[PDB]
Parts: sequence; structure tokens; C-alpha cells
Amino acid sequence: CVVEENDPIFERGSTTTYSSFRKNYYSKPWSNKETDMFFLAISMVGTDFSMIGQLFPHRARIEIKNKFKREEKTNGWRIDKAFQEKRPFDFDFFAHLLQKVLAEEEKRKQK
Amino acid sequence: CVLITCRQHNWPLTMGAICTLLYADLDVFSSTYMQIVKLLGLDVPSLCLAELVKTYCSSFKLFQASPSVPAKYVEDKEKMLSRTMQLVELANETWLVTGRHPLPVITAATFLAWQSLQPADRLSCSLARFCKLANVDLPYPASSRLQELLAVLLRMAEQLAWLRVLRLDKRSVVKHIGDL
Amino acid sequence: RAAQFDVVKHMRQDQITNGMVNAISTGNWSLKRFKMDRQGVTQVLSRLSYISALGMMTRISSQFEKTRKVSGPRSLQPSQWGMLCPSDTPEGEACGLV
RNA sequence: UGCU
DNA sequence: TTAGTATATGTGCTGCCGAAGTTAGCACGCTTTCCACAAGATATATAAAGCCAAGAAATCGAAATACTTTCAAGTTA
DNA sequence: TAACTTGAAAGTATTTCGATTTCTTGGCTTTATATATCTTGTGGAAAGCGTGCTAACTTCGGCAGCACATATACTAA
Ligand SMILES: Nc1nc2c(ncn2[C@@H]2O[C@H](COP(=O)(O)OP(=O)(O)OP(=O)(O)O)[C@@H](O)[C@H]2O)c(=O)[nH]1
Repeated sequence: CVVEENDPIFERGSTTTYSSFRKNYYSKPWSNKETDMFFLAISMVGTDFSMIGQLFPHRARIEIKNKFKREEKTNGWRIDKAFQEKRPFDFDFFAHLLQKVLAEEEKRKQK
Repeated sequence: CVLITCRQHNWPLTMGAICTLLYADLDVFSSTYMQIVKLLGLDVPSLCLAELVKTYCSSFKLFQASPSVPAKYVEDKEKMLSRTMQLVELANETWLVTGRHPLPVITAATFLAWQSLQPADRLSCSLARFCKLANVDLPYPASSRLQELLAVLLRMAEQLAWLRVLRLDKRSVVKHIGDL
Repeated sequence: RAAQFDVVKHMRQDQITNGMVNAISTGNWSLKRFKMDRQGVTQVLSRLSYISALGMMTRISSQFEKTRKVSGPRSLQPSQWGMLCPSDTPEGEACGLV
């Protein structure tokens, strides 16, 4: 038996209710240094979103795809320069930069 | 099918309540609605504004004095409904309901009417407070619709002579909304 | 489905309404839980006159309902003193039962 | 349900 | 071999409750699976606006002090 | 018999402060066209309790059973 485990809710007016149409997505915005390192990751990998999402643990692959589409629609010259420039794939230094970004967002939250 | 049958007879019924009682989500609901209407091609009469206004005004409990709501908030039904109808007609003629959801505008109109019927005791009441008192789910864009309707009312005040001299604002034009 | 079911979506609001409407209009009451099958419970109010209506409002039907010409319940019993009108009775086949 |  | 006795022989009696049929004259009036075919769920502009929730700035509300008023009792006269 | 310098006594005013509102962000919804493929969303056809009252007359009207009696064939003297 439920021993006062839940509380009654005074919701769902029998009169009527409306729609929402927006439930879950609720993305989170980027920053300047984050956009810089994102362009770096683009120049380093390409357009394959699987690897980008794997290397970005704290940002979603859908958000990454939305950002890439927004960049393709607004700033084309930047994407062109990114594809022009190339960098060999780095793993240890990339994890170090990930830790640096974690520390930076921690400092931001502190601020 | 229920919605089309309800529309064919000029009967107001909100798709929100339909989805609530149908165990479905608005996204898939609208998708399948568009698919079926494109596949059938049946007449889809537009949702009349006055009928929905009356249906939503009948929901509010500011007509009979209940234990929770004091007598000060209780107002007349016929006069408040007429005021809400005039306000929503003004909104429809001023390009406020076109392209936007109608129910937020209806809520803003009935709130402005309830405040204008007695501006004194309700100058401090807010939209969220009114929604809590009436036991109605507060629409999100209702605030923006209210802010736009109040701007339109301020423009009407500026057009009028005595009000433009009084130099009212979005908080003091509620007492003259009736004259507008 | 995983969607939790609640009664509000099947709470029939017309069942009781139609039941009461039919029971009052048709006049036939069929209660299966009690095995009661009665007829002629409700009758059209006779608006022939105010006296007619006032007299029909205070009528009494019997459980017999013209089953046999027993003459027993149809006869006027001394037990009706001060309770029912001895002289007021419809003239015809329903003499003594109404 | 009333009427004879 | 014949009188006394047991049985079944159909017969005839009794109740047995029920069986059909009766009651007069008008005007009103759900489950398993099994099954197969086509429909989720998927990239992708794409212009467009409205919506629904974090943040940042703004101003309203008002509370704890700083001025002035006001008495009322007391001073120089 | 007044007049001015007292005191703690109000409003009364303004200045900042809690808080809620308003203003910004994305991002998804939707419009069409087709391009293409996995398992799992279904269509559809099968098939392996429980009462009450009698509504009462008439005159069946049979059979149930039963059951009583006895005529006869078997058996003891
Ligand atoms: N006006 C009127 N009402 C009736 C008539 N017959 C029946 N009623 C109504 O029905 C009730 C009694 O009628 P009944 O005799 O039970 O109906 P019935 O038994 O079917 O009569 P039959 O149709 O002759 O069998 C009365 O109390 C009335 O309520 C009728 O012939 N005329």
C-alpha cells in the first residue's frame, strides 16, 4: 500500500485544456571558445556527425547538426576556410582541451 | 473525424482538449490531420472566434460566488462576455489573431475585460494570479498578446482627445478601455 | 500501451441521462438487479383542467394492475377511513384499482 | 387514456 | 394328482400439478498468433513565423531612515 | 498676558532592495519530390446467472406410478 508516498495534484481542470507542441528539445547555446573549438573539430574531421558526437560528450549530436546547418546557412566563408585548413587528428591533446573546457564551464557556473 | 464533425456544424471545440482526451501528442496529431485532409478533401470551416470566446468564457468561475473566489472578483456574465467579444473583434480587425493562436488572445481579452469592469481592486492582479484564481492553464503567448493589445489600446487613447491629454499608460488605460 | 489509462476518457456522461429519460418517458421500468419489471409507472399529466391536474397528481395505482376481477381490492374497505377518498374512483374497468 |  | 401360494398381467384406479387456454362494446394513441503488407524511421534546403523554456535588465513595491509639523510644557518678559 | 525656544512625535518622502515581468536566444513545427531499407506498428480471418409469481378461472386429461387383485402356473402333500 502507498504509505503517503505521493501527493495529490490539483491539475487537469475538467473545463478544457490547450496544446503545447514543444516538449523536450530545449537546447543550450554555445559560446565563442566553444564555437572556435567546434570549427577546429570540423577542420580536423569533416562533416561526419558520428565522430563529432563521440568526441563531444556534453553536447548532443542533434545540437551539433543544428549548429552545422546554421553555420552552412549563415557563415559560408567560415566553413570554406575550415575545410581549406586541415589538422591531423589529436587524441591526448584533445582530451586535455576537453578537460580545459570542463574547467572553463565550471568557472562560468561559479561566476 | 470528431473535429471535422464538430466544425461542420459551426461548433467550437479546441484541438488541445481533443488531444488531451484522445491520448495523443500535438505533433503527430497535426501531421496525421494534414495527411488525412490532403487525402480526403472535405470542407473545413474556419473556427469562428465568437463561439470559441463564449465557450472559453463559460469556463471561468467568476459568475457565481464560490468559497475560494471572494465576491470582489465575481463579475457579471453578460457584460463581461460582451466586452470580451468586442475586444476579440478588435483584435481580429487589428491583425492580432491572424497567424497566432486564438486562445491566448481570448484569454488576454477576457482578462482585460475583467480588469476594466473594476480597475480599482484589480490594478495589482497579474495574469498568473488571474489564471490561478480561475483554475485555467496559463497560455504562454497570452502575455505577449496582452502587451500588444494594450499597445493598440494606447494608440486608440492617443487618437482620442481627452486620453491623449491624460497621457495614460499600459497600466492606467484599463479604466478607459470601455470608452475605447 | 505504456500510456497510462484513466477513467476520464471513458466516463460515459450520457448513460445515466438516457436511462432516466427513457424510464420517465416510456414508463416501463426494468431493474435486473432486483428483477422488477413494472409498466405504467409514469403517465401524461392530464391538462383538461386545473381540477383534473390536481386530482391526477394525487392518484394511487395498485400492484394488481387489472390481473383478475377479484372484487376484493376493488371493494371499498373500512381501512380507507381518512386516508383515501371513498367516492373518487375512475368509472370503467379500473374501478377500485385507481 | 378516456367515453357509452 | 390337487389345493395352496407367489407373480405378473393388464387394468384401473388416484391425484398431479399444470395447460391451454379463456374473460364483452368505440376513439384516441474476448483470446491467441499468425501473418504479410505496407508503413515508422530514418539524411536534407527551405524560405517563413509562432511557440516554449533559460538568462539578463528593469522597474514596481515597499521598508527603514531623514525632513518638516506639531503640539505641549516651559522660558524671558 | 503673549512670544520664542524647547521635545518626541507623523508622514512623508525618496532611496535602495526583493521579485516578478519583459526581453533576448535556439529549434521545431510545418510545405511540398523523390531518393531508399529494418523490424516492428498493424489488417484480417479463424476457432478453441438466476429471479419472482403464479393473476385466475375451466376443464382437461395423460400418464406416473402404483399398485391392488387376481388368474394362473409351480410346488408340497
Ligand atoms: N389513451 C389510451 N391509453 C392507453 C390505452 N391503452 C393503454 N394505455 C396506457 O397503458 C396503460 C394500460 O394499458 P394496457 O391495457 O396495459 O395496455 P395493454 O394491456 O397492451 O392493452 P392491450 O393493448 O389491449 O393489450 C394505461 O394505464 C395507459 O397508461 C388506450 O387504449 N388508450
